[PDB]
Parts: sequence; structure tokens; C-alpha cells
Amino acid sequence: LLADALNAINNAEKTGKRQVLIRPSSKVIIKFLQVMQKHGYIGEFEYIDDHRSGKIVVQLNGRLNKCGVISPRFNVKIGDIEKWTANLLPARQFGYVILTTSAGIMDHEEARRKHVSGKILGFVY
Amino acid sequence: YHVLYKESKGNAFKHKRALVEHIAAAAAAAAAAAAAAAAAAAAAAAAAAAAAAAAAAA
Amino acid sequence: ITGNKIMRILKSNGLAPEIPEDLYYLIKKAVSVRKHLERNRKDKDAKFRLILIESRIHRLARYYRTVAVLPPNWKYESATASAL
RNA sequence: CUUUACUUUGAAAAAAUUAGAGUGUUCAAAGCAGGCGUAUUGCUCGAAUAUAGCAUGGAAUAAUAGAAUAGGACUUUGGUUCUAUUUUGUUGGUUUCUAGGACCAUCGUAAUGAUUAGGGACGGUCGGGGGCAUCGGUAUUCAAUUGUCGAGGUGAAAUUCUUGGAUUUAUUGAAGACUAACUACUGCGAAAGCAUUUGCCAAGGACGUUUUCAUUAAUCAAGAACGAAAGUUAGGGGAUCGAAGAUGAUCUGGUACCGUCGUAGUCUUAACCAUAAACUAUGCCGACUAGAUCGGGUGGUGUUUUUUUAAUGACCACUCGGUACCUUACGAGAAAUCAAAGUCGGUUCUGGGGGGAGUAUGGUCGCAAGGCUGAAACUUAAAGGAAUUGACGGAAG
Repeated sequence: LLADALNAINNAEKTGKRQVLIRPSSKVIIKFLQVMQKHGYIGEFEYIDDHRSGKIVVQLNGRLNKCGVISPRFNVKIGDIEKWTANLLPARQFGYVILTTSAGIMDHEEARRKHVSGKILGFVY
Repeated sequence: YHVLYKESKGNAFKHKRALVEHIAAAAAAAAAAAAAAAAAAAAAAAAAAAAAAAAAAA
Repeated sequence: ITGNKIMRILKSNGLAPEIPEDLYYLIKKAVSVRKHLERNRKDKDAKFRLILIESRIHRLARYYRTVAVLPPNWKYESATASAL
């Protein structure tokens, strides 16, 4: 469920699918995709009815190089973010780490602004 | 009674003394059933509530 | 022949997804295929085949055990069928 | 800072609408905030504690018993008596509020994004999955009998078998093993493994509308059970071919290939040892990414089969599972190639130069051959994989 997730949307950008077709719904999916919207990595999104769970819709615009998960959800600190950001992102300046902070799920540099620690989900660059 | 036979096989005796001195422990188990039967008071209270509902809506 | 077994253990009828029915199935028929292992002992695949279905009784003993056993339903199953 | 808001109920013909009530409790201190000098109340800040009711428990209300606290009437001042309040135990009507037990439906939308994840019941269906008990056919061999006179082998040969009638041809009888064809680019079993036909006990997978319990799940050191062939133990059986063993031939030699015979084995029950270059040289389980064949279910208002018309079909559309497999783009890699052995997680196993070594020794198992676990001294400077060129062949064209 975590493994598959960011690989599907990444391979969609690799080939050049304009919208990507992804699905599930319960309550760890969509607001870091609003952090991706703020940063300009994806575009708009909406919800479509299903029989069970739900269907998402995501609009892409050819931005993602590689996104992927951090499969063990390690502890990040308000100092040691960038020990991970060194290996996670091969580029610095480009990309960001998404932390599951204590103040919800937000960006990593936004997490230093709040001064809040937590776990990690994935990288985007 | 046949708990004393299961106190011979799996011996907790030795001789003729300890044999008859058991009978007290097995008899005490029956007291637990009387405590469990007290839970029926909740069902009696529910029957009184049903009678009060029928007296209200008529 | 399955249908005569169904109307015994269950609350209602048709619910072998009410799981003490699989426990009673495998126990009762494992001793019946062992009549066919009291037949000869050469026997290749039916001894292999028996391991699968008789070990499934232990996964059925893992079953209701882990989730909820406030009054233990697991100990009703193993009493009625005669397991562990 | 900020409400429109949310909700249980009444009055309304319905209904707009309207009327009333609610949106935690307790304690100490400090700040700000109505009316007053204050007190005190409300809110905020900080803590502690708990997070659907009607069996049960608390409070309100009533009674009774004990204890504590406050006030009054009395007192031969110890105490008694009355009243109010709190706490604890017990009982009953009514009002209000809180724990706990059994069973079932749906999967809605906001925080990793095209998700039915585990067990089956019901009803159809396929297969060489298993064990046992029967039965049939061909070929071979042996025994008896008829018609008829030499054969068998090989590169040539001989051992060998025949006038005491062989090979053989037919008839009759017996004993064991195997099932040609069908037979496949086929199916089943988790792997080992599974081919005549029929019957009984008995297992698993896949499909279909659904019905249904509601994380029950995944993986798993140890541990437990199962085990092709070869070998061992005890009792049977030995047709068809034969390790060991005995002759003939071949050669420089021939303890072999070849030919004539033949022992243990090969078959069977029970028990044991448990290994294979045990194989896809690729662990299991779940999600993403273009293209065959076999089984199930549905459709083909059209055509054909055909006289219990069941054609199960023909031939075409799909939709699912297994997927001999073929072939291939993206992509990866040292490359051949793969089509995931690309690539991903959760979990388990395993590797750290060659020789010495799966050995030495101990432990453990075994009836025994032997299995399992498992090094070092020392030696050495490489062992090894993928891919090329050319010579050669008792290789082909």
C-alpha cells in the first residue's frame, strides 16, 4: 500500500500521462499532494464516487523526477532532517522530504518553521 | 467425589490421614454458581422498563 | 456430503463463514481419511495431503484465539470437535 | 475576535415559521473583566480525572443505622435533646445520569491516491493427485502335445543349443511384470511424483449470482510430519531383461566395450537410513507496467448439426483463473540475456580468494554402511564468469 503508491504516479510522469488514474480512500492520503500543489509539482485534483472506498483524480504537468517512499518510517528531529535529505534527494535546493510531523502532515522546511519533529513518509524531487 | 480419585492419581495424599480431609474444597466450587445467578436482576429491571413504556404509550 | 453437518453448530444456517464449522469439518473427516491410512502405509500423496488439511486445524486454532476470546469461543470449538 | 451553526422536544392542516432548553465537573492561587470599598460571579490560563442511557451504579427524594461538623435549647456541666449539613451502609417509588454483555448492517468522505486483501456455505465442473479391491489385452518365458528338419550370434567368429527331434507352427495349460496405440506444443499434485478398464472410501484447485464472520492476517529460528533411487533387517515371491562371478572373442596389454551364461538386486508387506547436477541452478507473500494456449461462465434476433436434435459443437465476441510457452518496446546489466532474474516492501535462509575441506575432533542420530553440525596449522598468487579468433575431428554439407 505504501510501496506501490508513489511508484504509480512517478511512472505516469515518466511516460507522460496527463492525468494519472489512482483510487483508495479511508483516513493517510491527499494533503501532502496539496503541499505538492503549493510547490507546483502537481496541479488540481477532485474526488469521484465508487461502490466501495472512493476514486481520486490527479492532474499532472510533467514535474516529478523521482518520488518514492521511506519504507521504515524513521524518527526525524528538528536538526537532523538533512542527514536524510542528503541521501533521499540527490539534489539540494530541488525537492523536499515530506515529514509526518506532530502538526499534521506537511513539508520538512515548514516543519523547521513550526519547530516540530515526527516521522517520515516519502521524498519528492 | 471422583475428584478424590483424581487426587490419588496425581497423588496429594500419602496415607489414610489426608484422604478424608480434602472434602471442603470441591464443595466450595458450588458457591460460585450462586454469585453468577445474581446477574438475572438486570433482566428483571428491563422487564419493568418495558411495562413503564407500555403504560406511557397507550 | 456437507449439508447435514451445517445445521448443527451454527446460529442460523448457511454460515460456514461462521468459522466453528470448518473446525468441525476438518477434525471429523481427517479421522475418516485415516481409515484409508489404516488400509496401507506405503501411501505417498495421501499422507502429504493429510498434513495440509490437519495442520489447517491449527490455523483454525490460531483463528478466533487472537481476535476475541472474552468467553473463549475457541475453547467451545476444541471441546465439541475434540482438538486442543 | 467572530456568529450564521448543531441537536432532543412543543405549538402549528402540512410547511414556511415560531417558542423553550442545552452544548463537562471540581479545587487552590494569580490576572483581567459587571455592581459595590470588598465579597462574588463569568471567562481565560495550568493541573487532575473520566469519556450513549433505561439488569447495574451514582445523585435527587424518603426511611433507618453509624460517624463527623455547625447552631439553638438545657445541664446535679459529664452529657442529653433538637435542628441543619456531610459521609458510609441498606431499602422503596419517581426523576436524571454512568458502567457492561450479546448480535448484526454499511463502507460514506477528509490525512500514502484506479484497492473486494483471509475462511468458505450453496450449485454446477475438470484432472494419469491417493490407497485398496477387481478385470482385460498384447508380447515374452516355462510345461505338455501335433505337423515339420537344423539353428542362434557377429565385423568375421566361437563358447553355447540340436537327430535323446531344437528353431518353429498351431493347440492347450501355468506364472510374473508391464500397460503399445490413444499421446499432445495436454492435465493434475505445494515439491518428490502421477498412464488399460471398473467400483468403493477420500482430498485439493478453479468458476458463478450471491449469501456471510469482520483483521481473524502475512512471514517464521526451533519443532513436527512427509521422503525418487541406491543400501540395511525379518518373512514371502522370482516371468522379463542382470552389479558380483564363470567361459569364448578382440588387442601390444583388455581385470572393459562385444557375445554365451548367471548371483545379490529389480517385485511385495512391515520397519529403518533419509540423499540426488532433488532444477525454473531463479525463497515466500502483496501492489504497479503493450501483444498466446487449456478449463469455467455469458453472448451471436444469423447459419449449420440432427431424431432420446442434448452435437459437448462449427466459428466469432469477450470476461476470469492456471499460464508448455512464443515474441518484444520502454527500462536495467559487465554482457549473453531477462520481460522480471526490470523493480519494490514485510520476513526468513545463505555467500566474503583458490588448495587444505565437507576433511580433522567433539557432540548428536543410526542396526550398520554413513548422515547432521564443522576448523586450524600450513601452502600459493591466483582460482573463476561473460564474450572472440584460429587449428583440428575416426563432424556435416
